[PDB]
Amino acid sequence: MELPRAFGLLLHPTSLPGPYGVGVLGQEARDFLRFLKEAGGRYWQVLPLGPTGYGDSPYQSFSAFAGNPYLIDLRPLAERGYVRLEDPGFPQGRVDYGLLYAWKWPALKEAFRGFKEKASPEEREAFAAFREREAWWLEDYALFMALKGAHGGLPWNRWPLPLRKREEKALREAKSALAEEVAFHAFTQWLFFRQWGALKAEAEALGIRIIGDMPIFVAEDSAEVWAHPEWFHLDEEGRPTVVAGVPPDYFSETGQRWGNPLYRWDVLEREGFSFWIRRLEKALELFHLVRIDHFRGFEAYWEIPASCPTAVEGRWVKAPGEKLFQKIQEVFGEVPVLAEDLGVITPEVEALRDRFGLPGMKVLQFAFDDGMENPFLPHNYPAHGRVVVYTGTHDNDTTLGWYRTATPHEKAFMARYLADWGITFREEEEVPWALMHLGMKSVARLAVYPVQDVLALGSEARMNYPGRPSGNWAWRLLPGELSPEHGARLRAMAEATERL
Ligand SMILES: [Cl-]
Ligand SMILES: [Hg+2]
Repeated sequence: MELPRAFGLLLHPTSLPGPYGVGVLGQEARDFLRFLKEAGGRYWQVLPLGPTGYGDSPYQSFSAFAGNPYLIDLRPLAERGYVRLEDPGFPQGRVDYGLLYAWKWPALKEAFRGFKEKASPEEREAFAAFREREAWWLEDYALFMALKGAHGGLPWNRWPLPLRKREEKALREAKSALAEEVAFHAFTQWLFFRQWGALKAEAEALGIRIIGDMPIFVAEDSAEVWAHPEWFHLDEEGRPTVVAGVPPDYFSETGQRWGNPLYRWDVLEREGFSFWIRRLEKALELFHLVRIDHFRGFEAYWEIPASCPTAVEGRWVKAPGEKLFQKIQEVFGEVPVLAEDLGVITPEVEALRDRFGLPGMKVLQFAFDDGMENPFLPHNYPAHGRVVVYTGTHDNDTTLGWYRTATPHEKAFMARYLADWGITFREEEEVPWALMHLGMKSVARLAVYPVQDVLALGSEARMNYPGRPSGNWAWRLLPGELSPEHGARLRAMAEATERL
């Protein structure tokens, strides 16, 4: 794909400032887009937007199609008198998922009662129309969530057999018996996509394109795995016989075991990869470009025996990436995908990536731990510049935090390299800005930076720490923290690098 020479910012919606414990798709989101436009930015990147479970991770959703109910702005509903909102004492600059869980779900249920009581016939018909439209995934999702409250939050593969194996009868009775709870979940979905649709229109009016994110593998306990067990490696009991992960490296002698269920690609191939065509169809309705996590998994993936706690006993299994993307290109006539090609990737992966003109990634935090041959250093970027450069991703520490823990060699080499590119700095707080400048001077078409670096915040603002048991996906901006001055700095930098 032909990307214009520009820049953008990375910011998950939950991180937006505002009342009631979590960023939502409302005024503050619109204010952020306005800020981005004022700063001359043309891209906004977010993480997966579906419903989360234990861990609060956007990469382990109960559904690959649903929207996250925690992102719904309740104020518009409160204005129509559907609900009353109170602040139980939400913390500052961070999401407390426990309080959020305890307060938002009851509020959403309350709003639905208000709706069924005061909603106008128009709204009621719009809601009904929405349900008929998204039926292909919404019926399974809503019933899925409803059945969870009927079975103590148990995963689907632990529900009674009739429900687990989706016997037509059991499902008919369930929907009828839980009809009001099922309508509740579809209601949360209706408000989500409605509010995201309005926000997307606002971005487009401001000349901003949204970069979405989707994990290559879905979660084990999700509506789509429950409704299509045939597409995954499960046993007759609905349990994964194998799970996703990566082989042992110079870092993790045990490798990584993510636990995600694996696709039966052969089965998917015969069905024209319908599941994936649907994932892309939905993504294209929410974003302008979509990045796919662990992209190498389309060429080959590490298969791990589900019984094992580690990854040491796995094996590489080839996947039909070439056929999949040929299909994607057929249906959509374009592959608006950004490949997350970090880590160990082979020439086969590169060929698949460049074959469909998919942009790769470059992370500056990883460019100074070696020599000048480091592929993350700007002078080694491909001539066509079809890549996106970041200071750091959502999985890395903020750039300031990274610098404070960096090795003397990385720090000295980074200082010399920058100087070689005409960039200079005096204090640590300026390192994030120095690196953003380096990325903007590069040949990379897009430079996207996490808001934490624009603010030059430390490790306390890290979004996700792979391995750390808690405190992830919680950071939030404070009201007014992102000032117009910050915007003017970004604008001037973009202006000096032909990215305006
Ligand atoms: Cl991630
Ligand atoms: Hg990941």
